[PDB]
Amino acid sequence: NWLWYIRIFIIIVGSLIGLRIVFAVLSLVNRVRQGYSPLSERDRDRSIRLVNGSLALIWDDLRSLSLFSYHRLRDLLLIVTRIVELLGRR
Amino acid sequence: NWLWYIRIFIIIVGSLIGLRIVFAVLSLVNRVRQGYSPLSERDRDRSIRLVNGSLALIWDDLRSLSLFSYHRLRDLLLIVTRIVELLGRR
Amino acid sequence: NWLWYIRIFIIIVGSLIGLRIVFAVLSLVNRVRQGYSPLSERDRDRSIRLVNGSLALIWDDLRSLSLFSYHRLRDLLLIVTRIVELLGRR
Repeated sequence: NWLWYIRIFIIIVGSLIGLRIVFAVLSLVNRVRQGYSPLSERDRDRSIRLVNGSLALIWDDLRSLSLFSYHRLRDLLLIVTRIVELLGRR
Repeated sequence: NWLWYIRIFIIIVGSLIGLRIVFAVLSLVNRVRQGYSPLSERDRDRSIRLVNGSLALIWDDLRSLSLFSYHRLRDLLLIVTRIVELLGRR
Repeated sequence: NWLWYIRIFIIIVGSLIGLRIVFAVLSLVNRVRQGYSPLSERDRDRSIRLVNGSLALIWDDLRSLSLFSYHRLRDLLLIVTRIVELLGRR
């Protein structure tokens, strides 16, 4: 058989691109490891802090929108409507 | 499922990959929303500024190449050749 | 004139997904050139250094481990576990 061996392979490729998303997260790590501004070396000590920073990195977004349990976010959500109205008049 | 249903199924995955380019705009929002590099911020109001940022986002890249008009870009393009010539020099 | 053309097309579908990864490199350029924060451009002269930045960009990650003399990399590996070790305990 050829289709089956090559077919599952495509499914693996599909899995492969799902893997690519971590690179977005990697870029945050890259900022510190790769020096955000035009990179044209001590920060590795701080870079290891990214191990724990992985938990906090995803937490900043989760807590920024909601802050506390799924309830406080209702207050933050109103800001989105208010911002277009407020910005509408520079 | 059969190869026919799976054939297009593989094709959808092909569509899935292009979606990732759009994620790059998300990373700008994400890092700002994440405070900064390995954080282990008031700017959230500023993050929402990125809402209108869709217009400005293409403008930073668009204005960098030409700057102001769209004919000047021919002049700006010459700059890149000078960089390699100048940087290659002692 | 269907599955045969499509089977190789499937092969091409695999290659193109990996092509997308260079954009992560583009994101570094975009970060500074497109404004790391909600961009809602004289710095281009400085951004030009990012052109040669390609050589430096890969080296920050590679050179961080050893810094100087590959032998030094052996000592770096040990301290890396130590950092996590310190974090592991109160």
